[PDB]
Amino acid sequence: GSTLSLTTGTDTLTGTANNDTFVAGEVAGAATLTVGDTLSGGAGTDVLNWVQAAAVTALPTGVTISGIETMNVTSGAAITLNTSSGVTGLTALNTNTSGAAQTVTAGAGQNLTATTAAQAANNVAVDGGANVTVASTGVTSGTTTVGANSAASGTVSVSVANSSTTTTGAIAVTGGTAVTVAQTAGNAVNTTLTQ
Amino acid sequence: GSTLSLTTGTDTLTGTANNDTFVAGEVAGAATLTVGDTLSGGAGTDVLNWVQAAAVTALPTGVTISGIETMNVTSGAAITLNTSSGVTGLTALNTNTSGAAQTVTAGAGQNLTATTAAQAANNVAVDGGANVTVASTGVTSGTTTVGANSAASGTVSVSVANSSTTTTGAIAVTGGTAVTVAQTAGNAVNTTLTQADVTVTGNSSTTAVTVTQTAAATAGATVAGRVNGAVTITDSAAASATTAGKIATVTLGSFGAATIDSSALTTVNLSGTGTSLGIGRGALTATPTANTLTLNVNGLTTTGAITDSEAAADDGFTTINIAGSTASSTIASLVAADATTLNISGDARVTITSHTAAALTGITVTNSVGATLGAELATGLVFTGGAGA
Ligand SMILES: [Ca+2]
Ligand SMILES: [Ca+2]
Ligand SMILES: [Ca+2]
Ligand SMILES: [Ca+2]
Ligand SMILES: [Ca+2]
Ligand SMILES: [Ca+2]
Ligand SMILES: [Ca+2]
Ligand SMILES: [Ca+2]
Ligand SMILES: [Ca+2]
Repeated sequence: GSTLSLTTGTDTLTGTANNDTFVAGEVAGAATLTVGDTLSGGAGTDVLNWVQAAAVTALPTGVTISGIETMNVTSGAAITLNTSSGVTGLTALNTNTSGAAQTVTAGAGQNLTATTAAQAANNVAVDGGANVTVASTGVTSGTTTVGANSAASGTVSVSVANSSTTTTGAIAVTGGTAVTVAQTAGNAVNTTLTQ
Repeated sequence: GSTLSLTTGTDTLTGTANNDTFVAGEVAGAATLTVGDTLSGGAGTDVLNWVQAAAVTALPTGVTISGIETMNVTSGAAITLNTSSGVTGLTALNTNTSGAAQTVTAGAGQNLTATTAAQAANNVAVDGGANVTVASTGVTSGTTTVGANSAASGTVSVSVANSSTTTTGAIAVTGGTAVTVAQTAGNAVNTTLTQADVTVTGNSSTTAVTVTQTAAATAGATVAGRVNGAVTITDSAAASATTAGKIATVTLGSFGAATIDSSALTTVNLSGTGTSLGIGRGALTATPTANTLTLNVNGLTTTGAITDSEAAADDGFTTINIAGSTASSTIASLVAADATTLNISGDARVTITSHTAAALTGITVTNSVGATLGAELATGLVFTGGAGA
């Protein structure tokens, strides 16, 4: 397929009906998913990569994603987004933090995956979606919390890793066809972590 | 292959599966390795050249380099990077400063090379990697320090040059299959530079250590003055009662107050201008069976004593062999209190100005040019010459 780049402006981008990928990176450290951006996919090998130093805050005004199957969202700070509207045709949403919070809500029909490195005292909270997956490492105080506002259509699969001696903060799930929460503890040889 | 240029944006670059090269320069003095950049190589002739006026700091958010074998990093200021993650497939990391610090950590499987010009008071520190190489010039105050946090899989090879009169700052290595630290001194004709104190501490892979320096000299009208740095070599199992010990050979090329401590030590290679060597063996409680020090000399001259520190209160070497080679050597004092046989062999004169080896039962020169012993032999002690004076 072809590879299409968003700008700091208003973009009107239309895919090839093929293996095409949409890049919503930075320009001078300025975000490229911006007001009025409208994206359109075609055939079913479509990816949107949204990467920003700045915290993801919501979908910006007038933005519509359509016909794009996979959405990857990566931030140098927190993510807060809802994708139950504006977005249509999306089978897979993947959101990625390293060292800040996450607060994500997906539309049913969309498989959410919230990967978080060095979670520390930050809190992950996710809602809705079809199959959800939480993958959290370096955890500490941080709560993990799923379906508190809206359950998943399919399966929940949390997993949480902690290296700290300070104890692993809550995990709560509500709803889903089947639930798995998999904790680990990786603390040092003369310490006690309570899970 | 094909040649691909990074921009001040988010780049998605994919190689030919061939000899392709990736350029990560500057645009308006703005970096081109930036947030979200993803690079992909293919086949095994892949190079990434990252060049920046600004200090290298860390890999930027969302960056993933993959399928790229060689990474070259050059900065107008300091480098700090860790490459044990984010980068995958990387066989070679080369980092380049001129006049600022370096603080680099490579993943095992990656050959690190940290070249630094005009090091001055800046400190190089490197860790991990497979084979590491440090190449530092214009040195002064700067410490050089390897494997303080993580040892190399393969060989360490430091080398350090100084032109200053201010003295060469520490050098420390920890770990590696074999270690070499090569100092030089290039100071002016009426000055004295005193060289760097070296410490090597083996991990349990360290078979050999080499520590070369520039020869000492007295500051003259047309003689560049040099004093030598202390060297301290230590094996892992130096303090252990039971663990083997791995450092077998040590090579010196000039030295100040030198120490070795290894229960696996058999050979010492000496060379140039020395102050003192103190040989200790590991504090193993077991009574040692192989007790042969081979001591190959070549152009060696000593202020003071080669001592067997272990012999005094513990189990030293029973037989010492000295093989003089290609140039005259002079050992001011040889102190070996558990020594029994002494065989001087080889190719060029060995002179021992004074030995202190009370338990000697025989001395046997087999050397071509000859051997000279300035100390009066024990009335009980047999001596046998060979050809040569
Ligand atoms: Ca398409
Ligand atoms: Ca835009
Ligand atoms: Ca599509
Ligand atoms: Ca870029
Ligand atoms: Ca290639
Ligand atoms: Ca490659
Ligand atoms: Ca000892
Ligand atoms: Ca002993
Ligand atoms: Ca003794």
